[PDB]
Amino acid sequence: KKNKHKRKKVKLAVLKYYKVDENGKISRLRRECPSDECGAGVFMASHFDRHYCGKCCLTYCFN
Amino acid sequence: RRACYGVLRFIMESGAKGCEVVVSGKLRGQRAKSMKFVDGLMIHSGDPVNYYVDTA
RNA sequence: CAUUGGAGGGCAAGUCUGGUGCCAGCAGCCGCGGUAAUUCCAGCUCCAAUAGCGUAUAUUAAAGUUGCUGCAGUUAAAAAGCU
RNA sequence: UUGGGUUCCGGGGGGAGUAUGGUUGCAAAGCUGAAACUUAAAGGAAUUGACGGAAGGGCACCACCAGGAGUGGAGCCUGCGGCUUAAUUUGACCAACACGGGAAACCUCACCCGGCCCGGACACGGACAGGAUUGACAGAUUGAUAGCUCUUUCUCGAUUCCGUGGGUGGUGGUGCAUGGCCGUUCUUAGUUGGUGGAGCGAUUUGUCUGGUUAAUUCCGAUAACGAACGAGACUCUGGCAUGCUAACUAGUUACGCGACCCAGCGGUCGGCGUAACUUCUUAGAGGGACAAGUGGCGUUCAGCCACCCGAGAUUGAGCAAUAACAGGUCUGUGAUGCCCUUAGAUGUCCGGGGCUGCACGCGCGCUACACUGACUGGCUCAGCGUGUCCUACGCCGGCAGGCGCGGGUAACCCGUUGAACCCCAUUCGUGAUGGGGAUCGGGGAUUGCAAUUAUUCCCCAUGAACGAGGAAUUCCCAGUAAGUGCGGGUCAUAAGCUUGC
Ligand SMILES: [Mg+2]
Ligand SMILES: [Mg+2]
Ligand SMILES: [Mg+2]
Ligand SMILES: [Mg+2]
Ligand SMILES: [Mg+2]
Ligand SMILES: [Mg+2]
Ligand SMILES: [Mg+2]
Ligand SMILES: [Mg+2]
Ligand SMILES: [Zn+2]
Repeated sequence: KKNKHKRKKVKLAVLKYYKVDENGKISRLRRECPSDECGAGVFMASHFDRHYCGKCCLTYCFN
Repeated sequence: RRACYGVLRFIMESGAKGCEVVVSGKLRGQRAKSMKFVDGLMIHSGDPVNYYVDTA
C-alpha cells in the first residue's frame, strides 16, 4: 500500500504584482482589503471567479 | 560494606540508642541480595515506633 | 619485527568491549553456554616460560594408593564357620 | 616416640563372585575365578533442617464436636476459563477467579479498522531575504468544516526546513535484572549476639527435667552468665462518673405570655420569650480494675477456680521479630537497568468499533420457593457520615420529573436526618396462588457531545424456572450469627459491589 506524499510546495520567484509605466506609475493590480487588519498591505487573490484574502480568510464570489 | 559501616559508626558515636542500615538490591552479581547492618537497641512493635525511630 | 600457550577455580594473569543464545563450541578435573557468557568466537589488555613451546603415549616421583623402612582389615574395601 | 611371634585377607564404584577351565557332589550346588566394557563417585561417621500412615506434650470454629445461617439445585448480576471475533487488550491459577479499588456508551484504552500531528532538543553540514518556511476560502477529495491531499492561487519572513550525528517519548518487553510497597509462610511464640564451657569440625550450651501461662508468660532448676528483639507494655476505641472545666452553632428546668381542652399557681404544645442550670448533648482534665478482697486448690511458689463488691473481674482493633518466598506489582509513579520501537511511530490526537461477543464449565453474590406470608392502609423509633455540590419551601404533573424562590463552605442549612424490619388493622386461603418477578412489547422523563448492543428512571401489559436443593463444602460462639435498612468510596448519569453505621 503506497504512502501519501506530503504537500510539496510550488517554489515560485519574486512577487511581480506591480505594474510600472511612463517612469513612475501607481496601479494596484490585485484587489483591496476592506478589513482594517490587513489593509494597505495584503492583496486579495485572483482565482477563475473569485478574489480571496490570504490572511483574513475572506472571499468574494464574483459571479 | 565500607560505606555502610562508617554510617553505622557515625550514628552510634553521635549519641543514638541504636540504628539499622539495610541496603537491598543488586550488590554482587545479578541476583538481588539484601544486606542489613545492626547494632544497639531497636523496637519494632507498638505506639513508641511512631516517635522513637525515624525512617528514611 | 619472537614465538608457543593461556587469563572462573586448581594455577601466574581481566567481572574490558563486540558477536553467538544449551546453538556453534570450550573444557585433563569441577564445569561454561538456553539474550547483560569473568570459560565460546573475536579485538584490546595481561600472564607464563622463552629460541623455544604445546600435544599424544610408555614410565618414575607425587603414592604411607602395594606399605622392608611404612598401609589397612568393629561400622568405610576387608578376619577363613570352628578346631 | 612407626619392629613380641605368626596365619588368613583388602586396594574407587560397577560389570561380578558373572563367563570359561579344573575340581567336588545323586542333585541342589560348593570351591577356585577373569576380562571386555562402563563410571566421578559409590561409601562411613557425625551435624542442622525437612518430612514420618513414629511416640510424647500443647493449641486453633481460616480444625472438629454441639449447632446456626448457608452456599452447591433455580432465575438474574458480576468475575475467570473456553469458544467465537477485524479486536473480543491484559495481569493473577490456601496465598488467582464483586481481584487490579477494573460499576469500560466516547474519554479512560492497551486491542481492532482508519485518518492527522511532531510535541525529532541540541550539535554539524546543506539551503536561504532575488527568500528559509507557515497558514489557508472556494471546488475536487474525505467518515469529517483533516488545505490530509489535488486543482487553484494568496499568505506568513527566519521561529523553520533537507542531510548525517544525537536525543526524546512509550499502559512496549523483562517482576527470573531490580527499587519501593504489599501479601504469605505465621496469629502462632518465636529469633539473636557477647563472654565462658563442650566438640578436630559442621555445630551445641545459654534457649531446660518439672510446674504454670494466651505467650521462650513466669516460678524454679541449672556450664552457664549477662543481655537483645518479638510477647507483654503501648496507642486508639468500648463500657462508668447527678464530681471538675464549659456552653444562644448543646440542651434542660423554671417562668412569662399564646393556642386548645375541660375547672386547676390543671392537661398537651419541636407555639413564643427570658430566669437559674449542666442531669441529658458535646469534649477536656483527672478518677476507676489490680486477680485487689474472701474462700478453696497449688511445691504453698508461679498461678488457677468460685464468690462478694462493682459500669466493668478475658470489649474490639491498630502496631507487630529473625529468616525467607525466584509470591504479586515495570498497567501507580518524572522508581528503574537492559532490550525493542522512534515519523508510513509501539509517540500522540481524532473518528468508529471492541473490552458486554454465547453449544458450555466454575467462583463471589442477589432475589426467591410464601400464611412465622404477600397486599392495602394505619401507627411509631436510628446511627456513622457527606455536601458549592447537599437540599428546604411554593406551584405543575398520575409517575419519573419540571418550574420558581430560599438556606448551608456546615453542632448554624438539608436534619429532631418522621429509615426499614417490627408493630396494629385489612384483603387473600395452600392452588406455580394475589408466592416469585425472569423474559419481553409499547409509551414517558432525566444525565450527557452522543443512550443503538436496551445508561439509569417511570408507567401499562407480558408472567419463565423455582414447592428448601445430589455428592460435596464455607462461615460463626454475644449485642455474636442471621434478618433489616441507611452512609461513604467509585459517581456527568450510578450499586445486586466493597467499606462503615
Ligand atoms: Mg586455570
Ligand atoms: Mg609411581
Ligand atoms: Mg615417598
Ligand atoms: Mg590405604
Ligand atoms: Mg564391610
Ligand atoms: Mg568369626
Ligand atoms: Mg605401623
Ligand atoms: Mg575395586
Ligand atoms: Zn482580509
